[PDB]
Amino acid sequence: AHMFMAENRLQLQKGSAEETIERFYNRQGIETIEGFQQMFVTKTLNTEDTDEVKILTIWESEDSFNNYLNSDVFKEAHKNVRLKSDDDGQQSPILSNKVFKYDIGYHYQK
Amino acid sequence: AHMFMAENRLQLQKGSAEETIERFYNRQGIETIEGFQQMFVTKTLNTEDTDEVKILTIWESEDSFNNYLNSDVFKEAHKNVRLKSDDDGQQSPILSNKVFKYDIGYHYQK
Ligand code: HEM
Ligand code: HEM
Repeated sequence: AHMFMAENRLQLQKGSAEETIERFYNRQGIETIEGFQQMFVTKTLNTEDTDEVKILTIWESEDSFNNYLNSDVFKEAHKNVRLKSDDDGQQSPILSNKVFKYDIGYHYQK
Repeated sequence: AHMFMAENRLQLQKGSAEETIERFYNRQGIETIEGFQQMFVTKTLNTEDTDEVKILTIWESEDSFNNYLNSDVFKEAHKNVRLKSDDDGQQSPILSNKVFKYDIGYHYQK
């Protein structure tokens, strides 16, 4: 069986990557989720316009990811997450989100 | 303190992702490399007319990643690696490589 990777690509206001990444330090139940293995939250280097932050989540299977989306901890962790376009989202530096999905065909950890 | 991530984004001829990823299976010295932490080789799930395979390498720092690039171990591991666009790259289904670089602002491994 192959592991699965999801990417949430977050287009952000210039300069907001650090404050946005700081929000992930506070664990909100991901550590209790079946099939979850690891996550990286990255800032793209050398960006000239908007900041770019990606949430990369690594799963035992695509099904594990699918179920996470329907979970109470997912809902709770995102209850104060807004896009700038949301009616109550003006103060948010998060401009858009885009999801990408991957099959992990090879992994190696030293 | 922050880890570093490099992404090699490879555009491939349709259908060649699987045979490309299989080329990674047997190690060629990466386990010996200072500051190397882990890697993922992914196929993108999408409806594009080309395949996409990514090499994600995770490093203790950007400097460790650059040292690897300069190394004999890198050179040896890539001796038969060609782009379709190379003089002698006729058999390669790898159409192009593009490098992206990231700060890892947060990581959690279960
Ligand atoms: C595929 C759907 C998504 C997945 C798999 C995902 C994954 C995650 C994970 C694993 C965490 C850590 C949660 C925890 O500590 O329990 C998190 C938190 C967070 N996510 Fe997502 N996410 C998704 C959708 C989104 C979207 C659309 C946004 C932006 C609009 C977003 C922005 C954030 C932010 C800012 C945090 C930090 C915690 C907070 O602000 O309260 N996520 N997400
Ligand atoms: C930023 C530059 C690059 C880095 C950091 C990198 C990293 C790696 C690593 C860690 C491995 C596994 C090596 C081992 O097992 O010891 C590998 C192998 C491999 N890489 Fe790269 N690589 C880079 C450039 C490229 C490019 C430009 C291509 C394609 C044109 C490529 C294609 C491959 C392939 C097909 C393998 C499997 C081994 C083989 O075919 O002999 N790499 N690379």
